[PDB]
Amino acid sequence: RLLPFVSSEDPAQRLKQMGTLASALTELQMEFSDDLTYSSGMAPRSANQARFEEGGMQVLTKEDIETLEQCRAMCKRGDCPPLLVVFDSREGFTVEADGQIKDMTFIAEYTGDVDYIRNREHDDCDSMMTLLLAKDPSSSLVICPDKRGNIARFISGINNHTLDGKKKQNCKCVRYSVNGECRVFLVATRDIAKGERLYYDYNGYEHEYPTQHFV
Amino acid sequence: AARKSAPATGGV
Ligand SMILES: Nc1ncnc2c1ncn2[C@@H]1O[C@H](CSCC[C@H](N)C(=O)O)[C@@H](O)[C@H]1O
Repeated sequence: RLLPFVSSEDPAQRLKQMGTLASALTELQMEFSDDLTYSSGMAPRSANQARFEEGGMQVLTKEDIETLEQCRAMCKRGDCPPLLVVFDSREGFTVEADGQIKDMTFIAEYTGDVDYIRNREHDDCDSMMTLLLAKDPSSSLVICPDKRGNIARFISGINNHTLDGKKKQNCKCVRYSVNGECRVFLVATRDIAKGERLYYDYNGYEHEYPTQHFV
Repeated sequence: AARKSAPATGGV
């Protein structure tokens, strides 16, 4: 079952954490957005229907929905998860734990503008994320945090080409149906210590992300 | 395009 995150107790530390995110967003010319956003110029909210997912989509349970809403409310009142955005010479911006994060803890929703994959065929963004994979490829959707987004777009991925790379993975990106809509969330897959860098698998489903050069 | 992706079944 999903567990809510435990925000750092010192308010100064939460301030620092949010500051590191604000500066990274600024560097990438982005605004902060902790929800999926829709528009008629791209993909209307009505296109996001989990029943369109080829082969079906797992449904988030009432209990885990309650936990998701607790976490969302915490973020809005200023209790963010204990995470620091830090520049790394090899990886660029990366995300690391700034407090303990237990196995099964909700980390973040992957947010940004939602759009049709067919509309992003020629897009250079390095942070596109699958939202809905439909039988008809012209109905499939992607999340694009190129203009708006949150901390999730800064999390690193593993090298899918090395025997040792999977050993680094300490969280997982999953897609769940919530009130009938697709949603993408990140969850810890083991206990994570302070200072530890977060990594998930960019190629969970489709293998559309090149990682042979990753550290 | 380069696209990250996640499963829609199988839990965590
Ligand atoms: N394990 C890894 N090793 C090296 N680079 C990585 C990496 N994981 C992610 N990255 C970098 O991060 C990109 C994904 S978007 C993640 C945020 C990015 N590091 C940034 O500075 O904005 C990848 O294209 C790659 O350039």
